[PDB]
Amino acid sequence: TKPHVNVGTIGHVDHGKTTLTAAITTVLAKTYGGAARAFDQIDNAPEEKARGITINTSHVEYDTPTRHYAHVDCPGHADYVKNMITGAAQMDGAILVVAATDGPMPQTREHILLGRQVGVPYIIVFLNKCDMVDDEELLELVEMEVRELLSQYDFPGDDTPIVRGSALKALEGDAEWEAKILELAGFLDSYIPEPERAIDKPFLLPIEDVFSISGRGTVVTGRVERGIIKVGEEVEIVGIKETQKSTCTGVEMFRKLLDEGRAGENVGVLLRGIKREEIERGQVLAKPGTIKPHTKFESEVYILSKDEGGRHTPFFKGYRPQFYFRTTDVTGTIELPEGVEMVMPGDNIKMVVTLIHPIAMDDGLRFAIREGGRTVGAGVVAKVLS
Ligand SMILES: Nc1nc2c(ncn2[C@@H]2O[C@H](COP(=O)(O)OP(=O)(O)NP(=O)(O)O)[C@@H](O)[C@H]2O)c(=O)[nH]1
Ligand SMILES: [Mg+2]
Repeated sequence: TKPHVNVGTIGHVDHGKTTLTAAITTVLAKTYGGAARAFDQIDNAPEEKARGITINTSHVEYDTPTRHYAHVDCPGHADYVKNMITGAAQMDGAILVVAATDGPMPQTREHILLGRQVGVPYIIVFLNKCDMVDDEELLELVEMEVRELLSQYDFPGDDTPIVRGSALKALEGDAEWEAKILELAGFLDSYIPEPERAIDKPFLLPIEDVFSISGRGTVVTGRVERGIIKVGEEVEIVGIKETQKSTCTGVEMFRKLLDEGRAGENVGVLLRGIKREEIERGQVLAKPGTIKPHTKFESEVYILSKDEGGRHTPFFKGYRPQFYFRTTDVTGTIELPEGVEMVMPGDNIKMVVTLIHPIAMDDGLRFAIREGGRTVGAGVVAKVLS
């Protein structure tokens, strides 16, 4: 029906993320239609399991006249860390809530830093609790601090929309403050571009199985994550070993012979001139010249706590685990940040990884850290190096 956009509230503790989320749903429901959500319903977030990783997240939905929004709000800072690193709640844009009574605080910086690291494309600021501060000069000083903090982490602070509002007064029904919620939702519509749909990105298929079919020939199976593969087009096989070119001579779903495979479909792709022995676990099919294989990358990782089923023992610089990319494990070595010699369960750090086999990757690729086939961490590629 309507374009779908994924957003969420970030910001320091008690600056009003949950109150803002309730205010958005309530004001939009009475203005444009929809269902309002109360503060208690959003604050009492359910527990979800992405892949051994426990995250507490509330998911609300609301509509502007032209868009439908999926909005995440979390009760704990650790929940935001896990969500942004695992991508369990992906964000086309984030609402940074900064309380005017405090200005930017340590978690304001940390959430902006995580945003840049995991690739949050756009940030909108809601300067909250303005019902408490009447000083115009003080509000201007805080906005300048927020803009410089955003620019410090490469966001466009000078062009960042900043709305001076009161989430509480808007939730309580003050029309003068509800108008600021509508101004915020207006920036959601106008500042966050419509996200690029997967079918319009370069073709990519992670290979999950391989078969020799009748009359020689090789078929690889998997879900088309991005783009379209058409019969006759050339493909590259990227990862694990030297990149090979091949031609797609067929696509099929079950018993149906298709002339193309589209994003989201589970297909089998027939490859010409490729034998079964030339396909390795962890490889992908890709449009030629759109993704490259790499061994070394900078990442942000979360280490599972003991209570989450992770490891009980801390690890040190010689830690040599497996990195699960899409379909398979690849062993790698790590470099810890300067001044960090021990990493506890439950910690999150920047980590430079060197794999023993290249993996087709770019910034934003998610991965799991595993020991003996059991997930002990999750990461995101922040910057490829090799
Ligand atoms: N005066 C005033 N108080 C507000 C406003 N918005 C939120 N508050 C108050 O500030 C407190 C924190 O609200 P909350 O939404 O829970 O903040 P939070 O950032 O979600 N907290 P947490 O980080 O724990 O999830 C509450 O007492 C709330 O009523 C506002 O615009 N004005
Ligand atoms: Mg909250």
